[PDB]
Order: sequence, then C-alpha cells, then structure tokens
Amino acid sequence: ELDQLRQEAEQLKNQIRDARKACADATLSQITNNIDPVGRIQMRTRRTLRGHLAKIYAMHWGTDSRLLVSASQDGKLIIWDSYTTNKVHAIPLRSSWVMTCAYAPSGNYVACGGLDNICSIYNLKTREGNVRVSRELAGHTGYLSCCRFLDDNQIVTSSGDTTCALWDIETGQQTTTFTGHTGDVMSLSLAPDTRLFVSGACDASAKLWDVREGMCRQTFTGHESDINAICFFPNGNAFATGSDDATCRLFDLRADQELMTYSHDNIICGITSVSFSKSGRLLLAGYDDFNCNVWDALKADRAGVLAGHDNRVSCLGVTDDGMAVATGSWDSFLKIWN
Amino acid sequence: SIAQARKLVEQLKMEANIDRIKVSKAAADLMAYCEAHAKEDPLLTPVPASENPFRE
Amino acid sequence: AEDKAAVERSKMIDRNLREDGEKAAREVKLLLLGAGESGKSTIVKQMKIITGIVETHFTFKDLHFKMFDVGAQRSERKKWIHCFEGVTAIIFCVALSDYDLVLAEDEEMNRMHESMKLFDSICNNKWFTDTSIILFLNKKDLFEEKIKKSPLTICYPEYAGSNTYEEAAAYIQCQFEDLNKRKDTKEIYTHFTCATDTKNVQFVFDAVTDVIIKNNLKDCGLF
Amino acid sequence: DYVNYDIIVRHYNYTGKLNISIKLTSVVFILICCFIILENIFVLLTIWKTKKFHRPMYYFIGNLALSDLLAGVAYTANLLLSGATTYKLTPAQWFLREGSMFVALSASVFSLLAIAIERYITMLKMKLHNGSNNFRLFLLISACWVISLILGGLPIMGWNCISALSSCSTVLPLYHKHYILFCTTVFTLLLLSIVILYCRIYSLVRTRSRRLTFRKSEKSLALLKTVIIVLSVFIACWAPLFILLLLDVGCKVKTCDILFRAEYFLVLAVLNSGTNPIIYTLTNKEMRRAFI
Ligand SMILES: CCCCCCCCCCCCC/C=C/[C@@H](O)[C@@H](N)COP(=O)(O)O
Ligand SMILES: *[C@@H]1O[C@H](CO)[C@@H](O)[C@H](O)[C@H]1NC(C)=O
Repeated sequence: ELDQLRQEAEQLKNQIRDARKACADATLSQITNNIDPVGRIQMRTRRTLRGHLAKIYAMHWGTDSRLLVSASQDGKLIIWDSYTTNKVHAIPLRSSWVMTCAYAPSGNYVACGGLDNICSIYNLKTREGNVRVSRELAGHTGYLSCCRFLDDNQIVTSSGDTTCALWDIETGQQTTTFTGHTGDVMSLSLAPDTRLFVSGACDASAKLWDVREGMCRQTFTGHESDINAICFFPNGNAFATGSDDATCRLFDLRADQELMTYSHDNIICGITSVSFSKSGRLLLAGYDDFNCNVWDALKADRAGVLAGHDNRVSCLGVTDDGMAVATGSWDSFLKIWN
Repeated sequence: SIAQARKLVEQLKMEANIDRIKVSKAAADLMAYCEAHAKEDPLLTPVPASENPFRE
Repeated sequence: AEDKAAVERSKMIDRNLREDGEKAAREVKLLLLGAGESGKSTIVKQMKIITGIVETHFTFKDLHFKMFDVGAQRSERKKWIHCFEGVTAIIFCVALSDYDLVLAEDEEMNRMHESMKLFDSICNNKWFTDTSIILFLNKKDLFEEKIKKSPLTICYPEYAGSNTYEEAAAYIQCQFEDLNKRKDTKEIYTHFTCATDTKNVQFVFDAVTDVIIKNNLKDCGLF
Repeated sequence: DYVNYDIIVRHYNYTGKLNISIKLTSVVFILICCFIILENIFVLLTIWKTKKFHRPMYYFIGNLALSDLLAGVAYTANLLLSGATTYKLTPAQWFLREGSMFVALSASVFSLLAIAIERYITMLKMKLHNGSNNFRLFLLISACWVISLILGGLPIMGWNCISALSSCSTVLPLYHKHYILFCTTVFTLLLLSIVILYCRIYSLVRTRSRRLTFRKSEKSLALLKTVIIVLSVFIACWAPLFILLLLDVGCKVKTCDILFRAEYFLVLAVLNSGTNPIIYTLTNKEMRRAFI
C-alpha cells in the first residue's frame, strides 16, 4: 500500500530525530564559552582588479595562491595575477551567461559553465598556441551552478536539475550521478581528501555524498529557505551553509546535527558566499547588502565587516596559504583583502 | 508513487543506522583544531608587513 | 626582464577588452518568454529572416539585436531570472487560442490563466521595474475561428460583451495590461501576431526605438 | 587713476546719482539671496550624496547649481557694499564689487548653455547606453568659467569710463557703454543658442517618435511642457534687465529716469538664478525621490 509506505517514512524521521536528540549533550556555545574572543578583524583593500564590464558571478583561486580566475556576464573569463594586478589571460566564452568558475589544482585547466547547461574546460598550457577550448561536458538538464576539479581528469558539477555529476574529462562521459535532492543544487564543496563532498540545494537541506560509491551518506536540515553557498571546514569533519533566510549554520558530519547559527537582527538579506580562513576560526560570508561579514566560527559574535562594493558581493574566496581574501561583486570589480 | 516511496524509506533507513557522536565531543574537536592552527592564519594574526606579498 | 613583457601583454588585453565592450554596448538585448505552446518558435522563425539557452542575432535597419530564448530551463526561475536584469526589453508571447484549453492538471487549470499568472509574475518582478514588455498575442486566426463556436466565458466568467473577434481580442489585451502594477516606470507594447505577418520585426524595431528615446530622455533629465 | 576717492564721486555726480545703512528693501533681498544659497546647496548635497548621480549630466546640473550659489553670494555682497558704502570704496574695490556680479551671472548663463549642449548631444547620438565622455565634461565647464572670468574682469584691466567721461553708463557709472553693449550681445547670442538647442531637441524627439506605429504623443507633449517652462522662466526673468541695459546704452546722461530704479531688474535676474534648481529638480522625477 502506498498509504502504508508513506506512513512508515514519518516513523524513520521520528527515529532519526530521537537518535539525534540523544546526542545533544551540550551546545557548541558552552564547550567554547571560555575561549578568548578573536577581537575586531580589520582588513583593508590591497588590490582592485578592473577589466570586467558587467557583473562578476564567480571566482576561484589557484593552488599557487597567486593566480585567480573570474567569470563575468560580459562573456569573459579572466585569469589575473593578484600581485602585479596584470591580466595573464582573457578567454572569450561562447556563452555569455556564465555563473560558475573553477581552476584546476594543477593550474593547467580552467572550467566554467552556466545557463548553457554545459561545462566548458579550457587548456592553458597548449604548445605555442593561444588558450583553446579543451572539452565540453554536456549531460545536465539544468543550468550549471557549481563545478570543482578533483584532478586533471575528473570534475564534479552541480546543476539546477536537482542532480550532481562526476565526469571523465578524457571521454566526456558522466562517470557517476548523485540524486536525492528535491530542489535546485546551488553549490557544492569538495573535502580535502577528495573522497566526500557536500551539496546545498533550494530544498532547504544539505547532503553528504560519497564520490566513489555514489550514495547519500547523511542529510542535514534546519534552514528555512534556499541554501545558496556551502563550504567545508578545514579538517573535513564539518561544513557551513549560507541561506536566503539571512543566516549561516555550522553542521558536523559525525554528529548529524546543527552546531551553531550565525545570525543577526540587523541582517535580513540573503547569503551568497561562505568560506573559512586557513585555521577555520573565521567564517567570511558575503551578503546581498553589499557587505561581507566575518563571523567567529567557534562563537556567534560577528568580528568584522568588508565594505568596499557598490553592488552585492556575489563571490568570495580564500587562498590556500590564507594570506588574502578575494571578493567579487555585481559592480564589476574584484578586491583583495589582507 | 510506490517506487519513490520505497526509495525514500530505503534512504532514510540507511541514514538512521549511523554511529553518531555526542555534540560535546564534536565541539571539543572543532575547538582543538582551531586552537592548534591559530599560529598559521594570517587573517587571524596580521603578518609582518615585510612578509606579506600584498603590501611589500 | 620578463615584467615589461607582462605589462605589455596586459595592456594589449585591456585594449581588446575595451574594444569588445564598446562593440557589445551597441547591441539591443531581448529576453524571450512565454508559456508552453505559445508562438515562440513562430516569432523567432519570422524574426530570423532579417539544451540550455538559445541566442539569435539579427540586424534590422542598422541596429543589431540579440534575443535570448530560455524556455528549455525547467529549473526554478527565481534563481537565474536576475541574470537578465539590464536587457533592453522582454518579448512575452501568449497564445490566444489557449483561452479554451486546459493544462496537464485537467481538473480546473485553464491554460490562459497559467499564462496570465506567468505574465503577472514576470512583469511585476523586482528585477524588471523599468524594462518594457513587448507582448505578442499569437494564434490570432485560430482564435478568430474558435471564438465563433465556444464563447469566451469559459475564461473570464465575469465577461459580458460581443462574441466577435475585435471585442474579445481587445478585452484580453486589456486584461493582460491591467496586471501591470509598475504602471509608472515601464510600458507594455502589444501587437497581434499571426503565423504569417511579415511585419513583427518592424514592430520590435519600433518598440526598441521608443525605449531608446525614453532612456535618452531619462539620461538628460528631460523626462 | 585707481586709488582716487574722487573718481567715484566725479562719475556718480556726472551721471546724476550723487547722494550725500541697510535700507527698507535690503533685508528682504538679502534673505532671498540666502534662500537661493541654501536651495543650490541642497542640489549639490543631493547630487554628491548619491552614487547613481555620478554621470556627466548631474555634473552639469551641479555646475549650474554652483554658479547659482556664487550668484547669490555675489548679490548679497553687492547689496551690502552698495548704498552709502559706495563712497567709502576705491575704484579698484568698486570694480571688484561689480565684476563679482558680472562673473557670477555670466557663469550661470554659460552653465545653462552647457546643460543645453550636453542634452542636445545626448539626444542626437541616441545610443543604447550613454558613456561618460569625460573630455567634453571637463572641456565645457572650464570654458564656461574661463570665459566668465575673462569677460567679467575686463573693465578693471582697462576698458572703462575713467579716462573718457562721456562714455559712462548710468547703471554702472565707472563702466564703458561699449562694454555693456558687448555683454548684452554675448547674452543675446547665448539666449538664441539655448532656445535653438532646446527646439532642436524637441524636434528630434517628435520626428523620431512620429515614425513609429503603435496600437494604443503623451511623451512628446510632456517634453513640450518642460521646454516651454524652461525657456519661459528664463526669458521672463532675464528680459527686464537686458532691456534696462539696452535702454541704458541708448540714452545720454540724465535723460532716462527709469535707470535709477535698476535694483528691481537685478533682483529679478538673481531670482532666475534661484528658480533654476526648482525647474531642473522638479521635472526630473528621479531627483525628487533622492531628495528624501
Ligand atoms: C553671458 C553674459 C551675461 C552678462 C551679465 C550681465 C550682468 C548684469 C549685471 C548688472 C548689474 C551689476 C551689479 C550692479 C548693481 C548696481 O545697480 C548697484 N551695485 C549700484 O548701487 P549704488 O552703489 O549706486 O548704490
Ligand atoms: C557736481 O558737478 C557739478 C557740475 O560740474 C558741480 O557744479 C557740482 O558742484 C558738483 N558737486 C560736487 C559734490 O562735486
């Protein structure tokens, strides 16, 4: 009976709820009550990258902590050199409607995508030639929301068709498909080990996926709207989610339960980006109110503001060495902060 | 319908039987990790101006 | 030694970027929207004589147009609609012959009402407050023939008027234009399309010219 | 010479204005000038406090506002330092006092011309987006202020009635009648320029609109109303003083009595300087919202 097999699901929901509350021994705010606070984090604009003539929708750092790539709606993918500020490359995308950007760990390839439902991979180290398109991955039914390399041959992508996919750049075929989300997947984040990854969707939940097996290990709820951004904690045992309900939440994998909520009454707009600092003690979150707030991950108190943009901060990233923060916005500028 | 309900209940039963940990232990672990790496975070500890590539 | 070459290459890239930008700033941008079985394909086919998102370029009377059709996006629209903030106009297509047809719901959902709901959502959207809408009412001959057999009361039960083509057509136009709450910032240009018109490109051209004049007067402060 | 207290007395005696502290009408005019000053301060405060207003067109509007502010300040000073203070002044101080007024009013008129030129260029091009062509924005404002300074400070560096006493103006006894003729000609050219420019703007809009075919004017009538308001409020408020100066160049000393009551025409011109912000901020429909 369909009626009987629907009733059962509520029983397992109740069982999970109870098995989780049984683990609620003390809130993170208590175990972390006596640690000294961080103090005000004052950061200033070191650089200002100019050259985009439209909104900037994504950015990603390279593993070298010096080169970053940015994607704008003017149909340009620009590879900068943040130190000297000079444009190393400018790639004329075929589809101007890009909303994703990635930089391979090896520094050889860059990926992008968007409303074209395709993930384009451009090769940067081609013998005595200009940057040419290396590959085009086309198996998604919705727009491409996020993509991240695993190595020079594998890439994970999230789409608005409520599905994620692990690809094979050599053959261009979907190696694995991750299903289970009920809404559009808006962001994804790889773990340091590259064995698991979490995804946040518009169904107001996040899911942890196993890359090699393809199953959903755990599901996390609590947000009251779409989850726009998701980032991993440096040690790989927790993550953070920013939503349209003007709130961030910290989840722990081996607890299966929300730990902390970063919110404030004066903040009512949505969150567009979240990232951690190299130590994981700071949580930088970009907002639609044109600002980027620096939360203290272990406590709740806010500890900084990065106000430098005339339009909303759409993308936010931190270098692998933790030396600088990059912030893009709809005003067509990028800023580096120290 | 029926297959979708079966898939949902199977996923929920797979998510139920998981070895969980008390939130106190997880909080202690996060605190320990952040405390061990506090000296390697330029954003946390502004580095000397001579060693910062973006000021030089 | 290698820094000078780097700055040279960066200056060259900036030059190319400026050229490309000032060339792209001379193109009209149109966002094509409509219900399922509207005359989208007909409109794009008759305007081209001059798996994602389809882009159609064309030139008419020394003016270049880029029209973007995004009907193949079954995802939630509120997550990517803002990508089109700044287009020159929105071309919205509505099928008149849908006034007597039901949707896949097949219980109480009238297809014309679904199209009307979509138009109401798009017109009053927070991103499109100053952007004008070119409305194309398609299937006008099929409507003309159908409105002789089944009265228009099947849609808009609060309707009382002649059962002839001109009256009902004007009535539906007014209904679609009464949904415009932002009646002070944007306009709604309407035009009854057929399978064979030969003059829809002209209408889009004139509407865009009017929008350009209005934007210029707003730039000077003269309006 | 330029340090003789007797030159001013001799000229005022010759033109029939010799009279031997703040009178009935001075206070009301002073408060009107203060009102003008604060009005134009508001326009600059709002133009500079809003990121959307950082295009070249609000720079021209702000330039006009600055000119109107300077005109108000100059008129306050000229009204305080006139009257019984005229005989406590040196001819150099007298020349500075009058040149301040000439420079401020000329600057305001040239700012109106600059706004008209920018509007005419924007409509004629009729491009999809208007870029900030900064070269024109700095090459017009500089021309306005430079021409104003050269024209207003010309009598002090010669070209005055000191040597030849017959060529005196009744309204400004130490000025040359030919200088007043020169300034009136410049004003006439600027007025014709502004009228022609706005008429061509209206003609362009109407002609381009009439070629469009729609199913269901109103936008081209509002343009006519705004153009009519602008040109009427300019000509009406500047025509009395222009006619006064022409009459003042026309007749010989002591013949024309009306010339002695010239402080009404001047206050009307400064009233135009004060009315400009109302017209260039009421008909915008976007500065109204930014005000609050
Ligand atoms: C574009 C060119 C525009 C040209 C501008 C024309 C300027 C016209 C200003 C003419 C009047 C200047 C100020 C003179 C005022 C006198 O009436 C009193 N100061 C005399 O007062 P007394 O000392 O006798 O009491
Ligand atoms: C003014 O000039 C007239 C005619 O030259 C002269 O008779 C009269 O005495 C003069 N008055 C003064 C104060 O100089």
